[PDB]
Amino acid sequence: NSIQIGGLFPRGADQEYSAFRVGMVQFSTSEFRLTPHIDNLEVANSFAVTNAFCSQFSRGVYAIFGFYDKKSVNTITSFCGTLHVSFITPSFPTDGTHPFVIQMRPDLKGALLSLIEYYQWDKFAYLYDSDRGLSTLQAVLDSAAEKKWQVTAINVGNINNDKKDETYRSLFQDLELKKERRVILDCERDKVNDIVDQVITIGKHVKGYHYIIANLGFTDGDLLKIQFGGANVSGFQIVDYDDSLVSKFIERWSTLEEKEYPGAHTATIKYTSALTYDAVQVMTEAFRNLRKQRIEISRRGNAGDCLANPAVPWGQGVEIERALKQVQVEGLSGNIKFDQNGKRINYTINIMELKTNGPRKIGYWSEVDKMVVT
Amino acid sequence: NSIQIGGLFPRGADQEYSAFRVGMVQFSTSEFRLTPHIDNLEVANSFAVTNAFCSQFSRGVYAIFGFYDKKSVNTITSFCGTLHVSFITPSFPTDGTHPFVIQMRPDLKGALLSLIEYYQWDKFAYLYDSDRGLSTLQAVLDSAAEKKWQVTAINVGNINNDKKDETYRSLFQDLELKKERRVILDCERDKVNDIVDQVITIGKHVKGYHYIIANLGFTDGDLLKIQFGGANVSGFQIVDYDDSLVSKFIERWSTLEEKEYPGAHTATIKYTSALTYDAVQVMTEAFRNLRKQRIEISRRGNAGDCLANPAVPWGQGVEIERALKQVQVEGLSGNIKFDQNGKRINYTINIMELKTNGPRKIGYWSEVDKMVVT
Amino acid sequence: NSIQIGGLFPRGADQEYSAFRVGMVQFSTSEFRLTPHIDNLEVANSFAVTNAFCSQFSRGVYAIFGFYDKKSVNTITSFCGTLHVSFITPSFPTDGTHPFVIQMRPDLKGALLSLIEYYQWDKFAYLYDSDRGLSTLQAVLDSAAEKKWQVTAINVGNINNDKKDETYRSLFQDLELKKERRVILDCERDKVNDIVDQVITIGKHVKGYHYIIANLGFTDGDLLKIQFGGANVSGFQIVDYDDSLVSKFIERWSTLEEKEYPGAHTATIKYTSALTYDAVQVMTEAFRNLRKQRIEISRRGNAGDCLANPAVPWGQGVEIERALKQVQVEGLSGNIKFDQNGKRINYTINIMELKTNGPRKIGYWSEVDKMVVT
Amino acid sequence: NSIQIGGLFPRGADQEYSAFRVGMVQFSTSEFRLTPHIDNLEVANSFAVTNAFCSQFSRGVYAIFGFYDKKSVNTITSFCGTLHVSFITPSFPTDGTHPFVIQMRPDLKGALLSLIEYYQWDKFAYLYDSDRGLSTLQAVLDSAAEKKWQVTAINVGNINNDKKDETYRSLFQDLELKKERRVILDCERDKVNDIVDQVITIGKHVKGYHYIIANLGFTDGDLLKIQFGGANVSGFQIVDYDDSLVSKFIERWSTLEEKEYPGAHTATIKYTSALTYDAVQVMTEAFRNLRKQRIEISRRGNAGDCLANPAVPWGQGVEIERALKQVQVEGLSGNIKFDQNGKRINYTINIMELKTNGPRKIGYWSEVDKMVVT
Ligand SMILES: *[C@@H]1O[C@H](CO)[C@@H](O[C@@H]2O[C@H](CO)[C@@H](O[C@@H]3O[C@H](CO)[C@@H](O)[C@H](O)[C@@H]3O)[C@H](O)[C@H]2NC(C)=O)[C@H](O)[C@H]1NC(C)=O
Ligand SMILES: *[C@@H]1O[C@H](CO)[C@@H](O[C@@H]2O[C@H](CO)[C@@H](O[C@@H]3O[C@H](CO)[C@@H](O)[C@H](O)[C@@H]3O)[C@H](O)[C@H]2NC(C)=O)[C@H](O)[C@H]1NC(C)=O
Ligand SMILES: *[C@@H]1O[C@H](CO)[C@@H](O[C@@H]2O[C@H](CO)[C@@H](O)[C@H](O)[C@H]2NC(C)=O)[C@H](O)[C@H]1NC(C)=O
Ligand SMILES: *[C@@H]1O[C@H](CO)[C@@H](O[C@@H]2O[C@H](CO)[C@@H](O)[C@H](O)[C@H]2NC(C)=O)[C@H](O)[C@H]1NC(C)=O
Ligand SMILES: *[C@@H]1O[C@H](CO)[C@@H](O)[C@H](O)[C@H]1NC(C)=O
Repeated sequence: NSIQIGGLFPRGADQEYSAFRVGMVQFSTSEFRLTPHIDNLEVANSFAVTNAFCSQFSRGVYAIFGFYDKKSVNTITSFCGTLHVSFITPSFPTDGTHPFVIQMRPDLKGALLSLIEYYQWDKFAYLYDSDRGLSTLQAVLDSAAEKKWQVTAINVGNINNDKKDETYRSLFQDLELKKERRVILDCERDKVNDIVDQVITIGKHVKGYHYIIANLGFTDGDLLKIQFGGANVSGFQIVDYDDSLVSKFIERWSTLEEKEYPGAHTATIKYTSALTYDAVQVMTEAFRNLRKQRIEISRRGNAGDCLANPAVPWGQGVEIERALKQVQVEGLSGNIKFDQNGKRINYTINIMELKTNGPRKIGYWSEVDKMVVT
Repeated sequence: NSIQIGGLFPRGADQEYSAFRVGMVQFSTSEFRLTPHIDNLEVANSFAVTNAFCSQFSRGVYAIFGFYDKKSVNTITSFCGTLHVSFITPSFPTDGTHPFVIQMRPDLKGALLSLIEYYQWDKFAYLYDSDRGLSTLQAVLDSAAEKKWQVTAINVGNINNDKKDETYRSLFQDLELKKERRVILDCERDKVNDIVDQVITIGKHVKGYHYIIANLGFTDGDLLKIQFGGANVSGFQIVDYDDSLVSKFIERWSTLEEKEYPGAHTATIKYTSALTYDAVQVMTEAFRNLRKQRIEISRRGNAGDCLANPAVPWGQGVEIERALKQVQVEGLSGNIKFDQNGKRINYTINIMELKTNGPRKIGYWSEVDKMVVT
Repeated sequence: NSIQIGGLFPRGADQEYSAFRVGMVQFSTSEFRLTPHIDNLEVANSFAVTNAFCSQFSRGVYAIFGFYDKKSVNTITSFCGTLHVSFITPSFPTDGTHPFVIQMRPDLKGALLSLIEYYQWDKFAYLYDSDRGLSTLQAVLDSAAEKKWQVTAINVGNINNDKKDETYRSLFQDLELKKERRVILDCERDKVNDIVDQVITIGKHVKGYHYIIANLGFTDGDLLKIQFGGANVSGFQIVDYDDSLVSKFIERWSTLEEKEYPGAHTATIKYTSALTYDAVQVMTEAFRNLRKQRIEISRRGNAGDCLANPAVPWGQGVEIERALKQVQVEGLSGNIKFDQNGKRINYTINIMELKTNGPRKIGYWSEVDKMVVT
Repeated sequence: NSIQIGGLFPRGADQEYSAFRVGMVQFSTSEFRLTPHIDNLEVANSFAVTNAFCSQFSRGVYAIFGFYDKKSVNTITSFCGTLHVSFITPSFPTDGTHPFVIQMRPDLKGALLSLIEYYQWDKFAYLYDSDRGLSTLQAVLDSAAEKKWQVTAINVGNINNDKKDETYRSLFQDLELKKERRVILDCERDKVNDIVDQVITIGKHVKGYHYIIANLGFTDGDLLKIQFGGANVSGFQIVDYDDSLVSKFIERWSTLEEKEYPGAHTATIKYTSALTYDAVQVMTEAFRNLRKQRIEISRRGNAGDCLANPAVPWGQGVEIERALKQVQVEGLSGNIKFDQNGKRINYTINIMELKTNGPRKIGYWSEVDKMVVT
């Protein structure tokens, strides 16, 4: 027995594929082993995304895995919902409910707002980038209207990095003269590293400057540059480096080689790779459950073409989606459990603030409870 | 000759299709004829959009006309950029550069910011609809950050129609608590009509209030019910009914036997339908120029399917794009001129206010010259 | 044992006929039956009213039910008082005393004056209509003369359906010039609805104003429009919807169909039709009382001619009149009891105010007690 | 050359009948005679009015002359407008356009308001009655609202004569409490006589108190009872006794005995009787016009009854109306010219003021020209 699955990875995602492969070899069951097809492409390109999706659908896959960007989330969700093909992804949650999509990255708007309230902020600057959607920006603006916050939102995606050296100085001087020492960096890791590099270059990390990084990879990026800068630096993390599961996984990970497993000869892993490991775990758990329920979702023939009119759905896909959204498993990113929509629930987000000795967990955040200080 | 094009009209777009037929029957001549294949679909469904798009592509069409939405713009842009097939649309301009896309709606961020500066505002509210995009919201937020404004951004897109009566009342009660006198409505015609109805019901159209309708169709709405309220109302208009071309078009549009041409037997025309008429005009002009240039654009049924692997485009696409972007003609929207990215330049937006004797054009806005008061 | 009665209804008053039939079937048979002749006409045309009255009298009817207007009240009064034929009517009470006429509508002049005194008005406006007489206008003027008020009486009746908007806008502009915020509407349902639409259009339903609907049909109008404006809206109501009889009737009435009972599928009921129902009850009770007294009212022969000279009145008409004015029952309007002149006594008018949550009763008015607050 | 006309007169009208007979003998042309039938009846009884009208129509009359009051005007107007029978009346004009009715009494609201403005009045009192229509009161109130007047309107037509002492004493005490030295008496002859008697009794007829008699007959009342005292007393006059025609008529009028011509041997004639004489003149000359036009209008006892179903008119009656309403003559009232409605157009109202010596003309009022001074 073997279930065919599809894999989508961007051009430059080596650690994610390495983590997927280690997860496959780890939770591979002798009763049934997944046969994954891996397609490398430009995740921003919707044409390439739909090409790969239709190729996988023609191959007759039961659960598609892969990433999506701001420019392909719509087509991915639309094709999955119309064709009843389950999609598992560690990318940003969709801006609203979307069937047949398994969002494994927990929402961070709640944790970010709780951290702002805990720090008791009234006015700050929101440095955002349109790469993970503007849902966090909308949530911040709505909460600012509710709580009477003086938030100044500045976009950094549109400015070309060539000419974006004087505008950084201008807006930083504006913040300094307005005493806007509180900033939030809602950007991808590369953009966050670029922004903090410019911050150190311009010397805008003096005492009083409280930086908040709105991503789950706080330690995954570079923090040794502002370790002793005397600036309040905070962030969030979904993977805990203390529990036994992640400890043993990291041992088995750093004991690997960087030749056949790129991006695996270190101790610090990315939350995307950890969530891909967790996705392998949830996939094998749900397929095992479906097999144990005496349901053979195996399609007799090929699924056909995606474009073929009228749409060609299949109830085995709905069954696979139902099995996917009914799994409760412990993993690297914490407790894994989903709603009927596909979003992730029952999760804990560890909050840490950078100090001179290093980042240290100042507490944890969940959904059933507000921010907790540890 | 006979050149075949495509159509992606939405399901519920009748006036735009009527304007399309009117433009076809007017600009049609003995030189050549335009044979379109019109598909009525859900512009929000990317799967349906893809089906229609490469259905027309397999039909071997030369250019495509239609609409899109924030949930399907990326699919259209990627498909056109990859298959080199042009796409003329009256929908919102794409947030950035996209080749083989001709956008007929002029940008409104610059005109709106100029109008706000002319009115000398410092604390106002911005009611935006997430179902259409947030480019204008991003622009106004950046300007406020660079000009020290107090913008209260409130989303009115998630408001369902089952209880969209108390929601607006509570929203405006909160605005009154915040002492908000000036409001900017960045919504479509139906949404702004609902907001105006709620404003009138809760009696918030009295003297001392200001409203700015952030859309090109100022006179498209039922603006008569708020005309006698006594509150400042400002907006933008793209079609000048006092122009000879617009008057001559209306002279035939008002007597079009509405049963045959839906939404025609009236003196007002929505800016989307006006841009559809202008799109027919510009397509005819571009094809006439291309043929009169001694260029062979013969194409047979060799297009294949949109998901061909590898996807080889046709060489006539770039020449059609160049011919389409080199058109300088006059229409209902005014002067029509495109840049190297497909966006419109050398255009004029008429800023209007609402008075007790009807709307009046106080001035005009341009991209080379800022707001001008007459 | 069939008792012959008559019926006059206007061309457009169908809910009143529906309520008449509902009462006719509610008290169908106790010890006899009632046989009505229904005649529809223009109630404001005295010739048609006389023709119908003469035809019904020639048909040998015992009592007559029907409406009248300011230009047809005198004819009905004179014919009834000379031919000794009773006339039960829900129309406006006659400006004086008149025999053989039963006026079901309670007087509103006392309640209106008491409400004005309770609100402590000194300067206000009085929008009257030349539709139901100017008796209330004369009473208000006399009271103002005796209490040192400043009444601005304006007629809103002599306007056509071609410049109503302009006329009302000019009237309220003059009202603003005089700085009058307190307004009284002596109009009926349609006229007050038009005035409400116009005042909403000009934006004068906001806080700082006060309107009194001087008619018993407070909730019968469309008060949903001004319920959220923030201005006081008072009124009067004769049917008490949270009663026992009223609730039972509304349950039995909202279940009917508009196909067979026009205007009889709603949770509300106009006071005219309610008084029609109570008139049916009153006539049935009066004839049951006459049967209990064992008096033969059967005519010796044909009634004769309506315009007979000399006019000889049948003596049994006086007994019919006494039975009509002697009955005392409880219905929708409340305690129904008449005096020697046919007017209503021992009645109660429920004063209502239009709050945001809805029209809430604030007290009741009687003839032996002044306005009582609860 | 033999025409039947109908006559309606109140039970107690003598001078009007005498003037009717005077006009009949004075215009008894040898070409044709107008044989009248006189019906004496209580004009305030709509049934009696209808009976007489139906009898006259049944015998086939061509025109009807008579009077009415506020309780019998609608019956006459409706019956005339339905059966197409002309009706000449010196009574008060109807408050609108009523066909087939000739109103020889000129309106007085315009002259009254012109006199008020010429006397420079801002606050005064207006004592009226409900026995001659409320059109003058409505006009006074509308003009007061337009010109910022303070008018005290008090109705004195609802009181009896035994309680008149106390009622009028309280009324004049209230007038003194407002210091009302300027009053307008829009009442009938008996009412104004009682008013002036009570004024003399209280002693308020001293200089300073200004009285205006709002009727055309300022010689019929006790013009000498209140003449002494120096009090301003004004009034109107439609008859001019200095005119040659009026003097020649009254020269015979005085010589006529009282036996067969009641109320004739006097130097003063009521304006109602003057309008009766003018009515005889106008019907006679209109029938001369009809006879000279070569038109046969022969009617006899064949018109049937008034209550015929369906009520069919008789055609040449509209020709009677056209002859009546499209003519101009000279009479006691002056120039007699009617419009398409039936009201006078080119009347000249004279204005009289009272001193201790007696009445004296002040000026004249016309429809095209305002108050005139001499
Ligand atoms: C950077 O991190 C340090 C870590 O201690 C922060 O120090 C303390 O931060 C808290 C809250 O962030 C401050 O409490 C505040 O006190 C003021 C009264 O001065 C009160 O009005 C506020 O509502 C809030 O409770 C606390 O004062 C501050 N200092 C100490 C010694 O505890 C610091 O605030 C962080 N930010 C910056 C810009 O330094
Ligand atoms: C609705 O539109 C009217 C247009 O008349 C607005 O009136 C504006 O009121 C402001 C008051 O702040 C005026 O500004 C003043 O300008 C003078 C001269 O520069 C300056 O000395 C004052 O200190 C003040 O700044 C403004 O001139 C005036 N508009 C015009 C055209 O004169 C009204 O405010 C608008 N309503 C709302 C709610 O925005
Ligand atoms: C509308 O209603 C309010 C509240 O009842 C009125 O305000 C009151 O006015 C009276 C004078 O008549 C004062 O004595 C009270 O103090 C006021 N407040 C309250 C809470 O009663 C108001 O006058 C009414 N009319 C208008 C035009 O606003
Ligand atoms: C009554 O008549 C007298 C004289 O005809 C009026 O007396 C003067 O009228 C003028 C008119 O504008 C006033 O300016 C004077 O002040 C009046 N003088 C006096 C002593 O009264 C008088 O106004 C008329 N009306 C009344 C009510 O007396
Ligand atoms: C803009 O359009 C107008 C009208 O066609 C034209 O006269 C003008 O030259 C254009 N401007 C430029 C810069 O081409």
